[PDB]
Amino acid sequence: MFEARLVQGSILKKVLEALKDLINEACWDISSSGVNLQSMDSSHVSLVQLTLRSEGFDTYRCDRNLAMGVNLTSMSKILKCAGNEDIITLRAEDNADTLALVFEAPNQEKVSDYEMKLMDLDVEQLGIPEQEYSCVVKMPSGEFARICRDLSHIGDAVVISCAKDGVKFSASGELGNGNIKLSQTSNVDKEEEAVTIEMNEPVQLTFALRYLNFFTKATPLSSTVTLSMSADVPLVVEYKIADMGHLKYYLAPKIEDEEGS
Amino acid sequence: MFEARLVQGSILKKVLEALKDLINEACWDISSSGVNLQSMDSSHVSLVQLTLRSEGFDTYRCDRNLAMGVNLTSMSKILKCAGNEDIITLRAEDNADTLALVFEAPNQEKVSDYEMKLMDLDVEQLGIPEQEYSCVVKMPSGEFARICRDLSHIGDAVVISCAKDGVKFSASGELGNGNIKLSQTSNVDKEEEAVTIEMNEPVQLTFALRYLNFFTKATPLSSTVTLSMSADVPLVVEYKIADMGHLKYYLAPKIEDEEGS
Amino acid sequence: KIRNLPWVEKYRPQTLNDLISHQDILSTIQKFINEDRLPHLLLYGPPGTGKTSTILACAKQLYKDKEFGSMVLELNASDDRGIDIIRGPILSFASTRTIFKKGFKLVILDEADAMTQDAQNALRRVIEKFTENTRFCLICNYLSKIIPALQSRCTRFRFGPLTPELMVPRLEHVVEEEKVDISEDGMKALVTLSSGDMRRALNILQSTNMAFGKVTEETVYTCTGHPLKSDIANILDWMLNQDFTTAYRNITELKTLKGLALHDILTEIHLFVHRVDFPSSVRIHLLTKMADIEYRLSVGTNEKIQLSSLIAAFQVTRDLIVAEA
Amino acid sequence: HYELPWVEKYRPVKLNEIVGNEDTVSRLEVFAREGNVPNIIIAGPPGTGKTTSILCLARALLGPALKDAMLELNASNDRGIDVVRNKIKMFAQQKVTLPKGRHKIIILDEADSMTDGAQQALRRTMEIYSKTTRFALACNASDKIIEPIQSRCAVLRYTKLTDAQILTRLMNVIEKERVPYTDDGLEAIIFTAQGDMRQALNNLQSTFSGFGFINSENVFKVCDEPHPLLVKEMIQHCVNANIDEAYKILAHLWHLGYSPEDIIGNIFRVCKTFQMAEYLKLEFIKEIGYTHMKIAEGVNSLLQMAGLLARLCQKTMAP
Amino acid sequence: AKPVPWVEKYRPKCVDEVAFQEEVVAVLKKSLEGADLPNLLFYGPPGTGKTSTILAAARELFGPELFRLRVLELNASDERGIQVVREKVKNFAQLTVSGSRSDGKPCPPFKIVILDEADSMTSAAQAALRRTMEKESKTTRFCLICNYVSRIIEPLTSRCSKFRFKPLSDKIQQQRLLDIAKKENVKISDEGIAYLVKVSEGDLRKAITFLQSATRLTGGKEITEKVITDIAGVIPAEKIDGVFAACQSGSFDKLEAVVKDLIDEGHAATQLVNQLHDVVVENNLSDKQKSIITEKLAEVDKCLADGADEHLQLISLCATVMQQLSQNC
Amino acid sequence: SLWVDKYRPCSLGRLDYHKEQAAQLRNLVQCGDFPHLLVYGPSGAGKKTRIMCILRELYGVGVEKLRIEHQTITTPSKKKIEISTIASNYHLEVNPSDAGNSDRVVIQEMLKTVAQSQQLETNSQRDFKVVLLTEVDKLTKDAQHALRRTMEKYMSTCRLILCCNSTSKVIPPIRSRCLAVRVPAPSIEDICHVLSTVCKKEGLNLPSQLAHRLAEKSCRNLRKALLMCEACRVQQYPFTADQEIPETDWEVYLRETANAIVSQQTPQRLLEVRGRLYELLTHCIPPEIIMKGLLSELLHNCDGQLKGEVAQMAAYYEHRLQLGSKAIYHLEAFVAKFMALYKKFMED
DNA sequence: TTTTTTTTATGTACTCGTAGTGTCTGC
DNA sequence: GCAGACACTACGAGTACATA
Ligand SMILES: Nc1ncnc2c1ncn2[C@@H]1O[C@H](COP(=O)(O)OP(=O)(O)OP(O)(O)=S)[C@@H](O)[C@H]1O
Ligand SMILES: Nc1ncnc2c1ncn2[C@@H]1O[C@H](COP(=O)(O)OP(=O)(O)OP(O)(O)=S)[C@@H](O)[C@H]1O
Ligand SMILES: Nc1ncnc2c1ncn2[C@@H]1O[C@H](COP(=O)(O)OP(=O)(O)OP(O)(O)=S)[C@@H](O)[C@H]1O
Ligand SMILES: Nc1ncnc2c1ncn2[C@@H]1O[C@H](COP(=O)(O)OP(=O)(O)O)[C@@H](O)[C@H]1O
Ligand SMILES: [Mg+2]
Ligand SMILES: [Mg+2]
Ligand SMILES: [Mg+2]
Repeated sequence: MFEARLVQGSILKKVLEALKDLINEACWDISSSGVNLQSMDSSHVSLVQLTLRSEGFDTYRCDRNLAMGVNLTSMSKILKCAGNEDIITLRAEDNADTLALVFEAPNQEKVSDYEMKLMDLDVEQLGIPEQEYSCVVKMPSGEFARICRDLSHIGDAVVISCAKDGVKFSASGELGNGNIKLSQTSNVDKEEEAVTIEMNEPVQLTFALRYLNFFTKATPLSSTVTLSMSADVPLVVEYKIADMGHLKYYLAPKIEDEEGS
Repeated sequence: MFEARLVQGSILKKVLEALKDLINEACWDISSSGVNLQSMDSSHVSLVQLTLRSEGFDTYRCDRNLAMGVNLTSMSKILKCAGNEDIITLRAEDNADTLALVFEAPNQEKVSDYEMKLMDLDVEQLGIPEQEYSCVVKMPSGEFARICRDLSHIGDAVVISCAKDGVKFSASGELGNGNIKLSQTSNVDKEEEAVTIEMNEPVQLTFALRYLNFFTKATPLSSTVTLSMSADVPLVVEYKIADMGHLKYYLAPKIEDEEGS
Repeated sequence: KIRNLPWVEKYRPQTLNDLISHQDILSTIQKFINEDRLPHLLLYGPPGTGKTSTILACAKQLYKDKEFGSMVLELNASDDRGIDIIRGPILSFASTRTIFKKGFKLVILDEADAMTQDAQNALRRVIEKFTENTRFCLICNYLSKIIPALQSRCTRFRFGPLTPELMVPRLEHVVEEEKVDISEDGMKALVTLSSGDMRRALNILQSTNMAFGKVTEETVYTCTGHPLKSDIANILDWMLNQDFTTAYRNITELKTLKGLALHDILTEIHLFVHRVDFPSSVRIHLLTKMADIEYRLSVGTNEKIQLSSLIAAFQVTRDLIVAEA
Repeated sequence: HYELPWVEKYRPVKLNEIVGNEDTVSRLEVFAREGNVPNIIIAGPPGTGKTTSILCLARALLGPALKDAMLELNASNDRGIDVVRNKIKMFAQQKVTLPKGRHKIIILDEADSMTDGAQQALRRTMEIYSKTTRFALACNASDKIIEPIQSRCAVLRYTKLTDAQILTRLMNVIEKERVPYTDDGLEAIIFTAQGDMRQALNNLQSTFSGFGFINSENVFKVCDEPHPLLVKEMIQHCVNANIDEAYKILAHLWHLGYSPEDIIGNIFRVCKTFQMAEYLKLEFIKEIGYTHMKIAEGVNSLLQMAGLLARLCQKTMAP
Repeated sequence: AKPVPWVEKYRPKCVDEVAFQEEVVAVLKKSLEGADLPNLLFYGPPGTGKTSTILAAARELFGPELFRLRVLELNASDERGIQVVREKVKNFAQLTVSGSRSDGKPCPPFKIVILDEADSMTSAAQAALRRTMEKESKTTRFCLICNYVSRIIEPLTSRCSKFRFKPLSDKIQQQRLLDIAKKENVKISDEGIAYLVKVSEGDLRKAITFLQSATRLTGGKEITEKVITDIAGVIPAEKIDGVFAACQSGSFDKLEAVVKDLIDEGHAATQLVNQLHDVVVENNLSDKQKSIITEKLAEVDKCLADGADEHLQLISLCATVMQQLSQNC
Repeated sequence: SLWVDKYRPCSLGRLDYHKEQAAQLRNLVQCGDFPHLLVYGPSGAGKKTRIMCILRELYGVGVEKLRIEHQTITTPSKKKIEISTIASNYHLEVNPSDAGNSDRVVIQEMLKTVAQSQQLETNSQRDFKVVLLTEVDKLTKDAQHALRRTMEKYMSTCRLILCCNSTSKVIPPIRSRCLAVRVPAPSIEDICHVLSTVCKKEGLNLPSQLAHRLAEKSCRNLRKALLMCEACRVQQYPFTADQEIPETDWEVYLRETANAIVSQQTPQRLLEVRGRLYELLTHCIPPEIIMKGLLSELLHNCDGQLKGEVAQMAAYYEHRLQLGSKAIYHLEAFVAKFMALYKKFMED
């Protein structure tokens, strides 16, 4: 028996819109610690992890380690019918083949139950190494979304550089290069605007733009964002979503050109 | 080395929003006197002559003379995400292609370096005659924009006349005619709203309303515009920017044939 | 000064006196310019004959450098020339007068066969209505892709292929301007392989001079890869004089040794069979078979099998020709 | 001032200066003198005088009220579905004071370019306001105009101009311009005109400007002989399976610089109206289309056109 | 330490490593010195080195730091419409030539637009390139690469200097393959390398692929002719003799049996056409029989190039050669 | 699970036939610098099994854990097309012909995004990813011309195993870029050995006569042989040597269509045969297989001096069918030409 | 005296519906 | 001074067709 209750309905209504055009399905792993989602995209470029602990739910019942697989083309239409500040309960039986979402109508007069068929998918955990990254930085969330949106009008792919000075975004296209930098934003009143550096070894890697925009579609879930990079490890984009848990994004770099001699 | 510095970003935004649907590409002619831009439209009917003085910039250095041909849609996309109260640095090297626009975010924290690639157009220099005109009219720019917008609802080509009395506008359209004649409006408390007549010989010429409506978009640059008209030389719309420079619009008359009867 | 330019662009006939061939047409257009009676022109012909150079020389003769941007509106297939462009910039350029100095304006529509027929139908009353103010010049390679209403409104000049007799002095001027050592057989090979096209003549001349340093018949036919006349005569003699296996071995050895292609061999053999006095039933069969072989070479087909079929097309007709007697 | 070319300088201003189609032009003269003209659609070849006849009729009917009682629309105008609804109907509703027997005239020149929906919207404004406005349409392809519009108008069809009709106008222009000539040069101008007065005036102007005298050599130095009369001899040779003369004509057309597409278009246009057996004509047309597919693919050489000629000669001797 | 296949590992980095294409290599070597580079049109069979020559020439002209600023490479793997030619190619060609080589080598004052596999572009998109090539020739160069030059329109053919890449001769291909095998510590017999350059038929990419795969299959020992015949897809001579005996017998059932036996053995129909053509032209048949049979072989090869079914085409060719071999009996 | 999927071998050492080719394929993919592969042969020869064996040799046992991923691609006409994809954590499997003539839009946009991106985990996954393009002979030539520079540029980090039936439909630029691996059909003895092994693993006893008849009726298709053997046990467990083997319905319908062609030669019979051919084309039978079955049944009714002309006509109209777009025109043209020829032969 | 439906692959043109958005009115 | 309402153009989207 899986029976969970949310404290805010805006968490799903901000976390499923980033996964609407990014991943084709949502696979939830049920455990006593919490719910874990690890989904790789169809092009094998992006990897989405979402760990919501059991301490953040209003209530949480889990007896067996179960895995549920739901689609996105129906859950995205179901989520738009739901409200914003209401409560969402997720229900799943031991032997049934459906997942029930029970919430309140936006008219706030009746309870709405929606059932989704459980897709039996055969996946395996890829396994993140959780190694020491050569660069860790902290950035504002909405500022990072505006940065990723401003490079969309220039080039189809972006270049992320990270020395000890800060984080440099570059966009080289047929129009011309767009280079922006953020450095030393500790002298502000808001704690979420602190652009800080945490590691030493500089890294320069070219990533895609569409997947970064899909990553920045989940910006008002958290206050700050974290970016981790290394010489060959994919880019890690970390959101600390309130108290119930956190989300990780893995984006593979592009193949570098033959600039040798 | 070329390095100009616009003291505020609003004037460049108004200039590049005036020329956006009119000018194909921007030819910045650089000297020690300032920045000159003589460019025709895509239809080869209108002409734009923008002159920015060196004293209007914050810092202006220019070692050797340049002639930078650059695209205008790219510069429009660059200047769209620019503030109205921030300094904007224009940089260019001796033998490079990067024309750099360096400014600040509307959040006023991070820098923004947008490069553009220069074009090779080698267009021949168009000779401004700089002769005397048979009609010179000082009028407010907002009233000129309002009367062009009002005449665009009636017809498509507008017969503008000028004499000792004042400037007169006629639009013989499909609904009918609209004849608006304004004169001697200097008896107000404002100094911008005034109609002054300087020269003698009356002229009647027909022009397209689309190019006049494109010319009226430079209204926030100057509170008072000047109209120069003669029987042979084209129509000149002269905006005198307050402490930066001036802008001249040249529009050729249409070919009109009388009835044989 | 010197520039890094191709020789088809470094040597362009900036004036009308530097073009070589179409002397009556150029004299008529020069008298159009001098009498100020320039009509709407329609320049049509094969590529590389000098139509764009003609209209650019006429535009440079008609207008000065201080006013050239206000009098000439040049549009080609690299630009958008839809019906919104005909109703927009072209109609506004036609219906308005000039800016600086008085004069008639010129709308050049290079590669006018690439225009849509909606744009060509919109062009008709623009050309007819504003004849006194602006002039139109259409340039095309295919006259059938221009509507007959636009062909009526323009006086048409056929810029035919350049004859090799008039083609020689311009090539000699380019040779003397570039310090090129060329023989008479090299010039003959240039004007033979060009086939009424100064572009490919100058391209083959520049390629041969860069590849070998001299321009002779051997160097031109080696840089181009074209077979010589003696090679084609040997191939035809082998196909008409001996059996399948010996002719196949000789033609295969000639193609492997000199690196020949079957397209040029087919072209020269097709030029040869109209010279050889064949019976009409033999000639029809040969033309049909060679057209089939040339059509089969346009896709991913093995060239050895097509060479065997080329030998087969003459080994069929050998007995027929001899038994005709 | 810049002098107009002879096409535009010698455009007729009265209906009696228009040569060719004598009965239709005479009835238009009667209608211009009297009035009460029905709705009219003139179809025909280019350069026949359809626009000239419509404009002369409108000018002679309206007189001094031509500026306010005529609406002229071209293919250079918009004239879409929103212009027939809003501009043409508002002009048809517009009050214009005119003498008796005179109506407003909505000239719709080059009516092939109008879409089907605009012609459908034109029907009821043609039928309702017919006591105050009239319509004068000019076109080349009459099948592009829909059948309700052709039922709502009198469909006048202009035929191609003959040699004497163009010769009279050429004599008028020559006597106006003091052009010296011979009879053979005028015959060559008629030959290059091919029933087109625009091409006749253009070729006469070009020959007189280039050489100053009109004989056959000066005309043929700048102008060109027509294509399908020479293509028809090649098709006649292919009918009799005479491959040598057909290739002689084909190689003469090839060395003149004509592309394979123009040559095969002329071959198809001749074979459409050729005088032979119908089954043999269909075999010829199918072989021409088979060759034209190869021309459009990219293989367009002299050998391909020679193979087409050889296959057309094979079609004769294959019952 | 990733492993890379020998086709990309032995790609020519400079124009001196390009084999057998002496005229175009001489032209590009002169253009490296400072001569006027014209517009280039490379055309020929697959695997002859058309892409490698222009990429090595661009690497030698611009170096590593100017390849991204001076070379615009567009192939059929990306979209090339008429609007891509009107917008992207024209805006690239209208740019100024900026940047200088920091290693002291000379830099040419033009850009290079490499339109590889230009067969797939439409005629309108090719017509939109014409005045772009002619007007902007002071600051950019164009290199069109194709396999069939008839698919490129006559104005673009006239504007470009045409170079035909010949198939590689047996001497040069054998020399290059032996040099590659010497650089890879691979021993190969004379019969093996002779059958390799016979099988590859002027395709050096196919030869390098076969040499690498025969190295990987044997594990590092000597490559013999048996490994080459195993990896080359060569039909054995007993199958060809059985096909000719079945067509000599005049029975259509034996013909269907040998055709089904060849189809069930997975043999390619083009390989059978090549081997049957070699047997026919190296036989003692009469000229008329050889003539019709080779004409049918050419028609069958054309039909197989248009994606017809292999079984029906081979049974039609076998019926034709059966009629030819049974008419004279 | 059927017998076609229950006893399929997993590794290259467990294959029952083409064992020398299995050892050569093991030696080829050991180093990791193996080129692009083009696995070709008749249908049911075992090409897909050997492709999955090569994948299991390259990667771990996680290759067999598969999933369905749907990707939405925008056409140049801006019509969105959804295409399915068999995927794993190490390889990808695309059949672009499911997008029809939009297959090039699969190659130009969906494939390059696979090729331009490196692997997320280079420890579990190798330095390269493998993309299996299934049925590349059904690709249009535009998709094959879009394939080649993606194959050349990203070969070091993205390998391709193309699979087809005939390499004649593959363009020579693609065939020049890849190593062609031929998988012939198993022999009658090999199919008998496989069927005997499957029956003994199932606990059943299979005679040599029934195994030989199944192998002969299968036309050297091991998939169809295993399906026929499973249908034979189902319908009758005691295996008789003369037990009736079931047959597919479209083959019998094609045989009766050819018998109807033979029985009468009249435009009304041509109308009835055209109705039968639409019935066959409606059931998604490919028209080349209709042509092959029509030829294989019509040659059983012709005489000795007509079969070559019938085969040449069948090849000619098959070629015209491939050059065209409406199959019923060329099929009915072949039937009408055969009717005219057969009437001429019977009356004279 | 007899009528239902989406494929062909781009390029262009037309027509209609929708959505940011600048500006005006009002308390 | 800031929320509601007005028309404005840019943009997305569907459909037809392309010959003599
Ligand atoms: N008559 C000529 N006299 C001298 N040089 C010529 C002549 N015709 C062509 N050329 C050369 O060829 C170059 C290109 O000729 P163009 O004027 O472009 O011919 P074109 O008729 O416009 O060919 P198309 O149809 O546009 S491809 C010129 O720059 C000259 O170098
Ligand atoms: N019948 C005619 N009599 C005298 N001049 C004529 C005649 N037809 C044509 N012209 C001349 O040719 C010019 C063009 O005539 P138009 O009436 O514009 O041609 P059109 O009949 O409208 O053919 P299209 O289809 O519009 S190209 C006129 O200005 C005259 O100079
Ligand atoms: N002439 C050559 N000299 C040296 N190596 C060559 C040569 N031709 C081919 N190669 C090798 O084979 C590979 C293929 O060469 P390419 O340049 O791609 O052939 P290609 O002309 O592009 O064939 P297409 O037309 O693109 S299928 C190269 O990367 C080299 O490894
Ligand atoms: N070596 C083998 N041993 C046993 N069964 C096999 C073997 N190879 C193939 N098969 C069976 O034969 C069938 C062949 O199908 P498949 O592997 O898809 O080949 P193809 O792709 O040529 O159709 C498969 O269902 C498989 O189970
Ligand atoms: Mg040109
Ligand atoms: Mg007209
Ligand atoms: Mg290549």
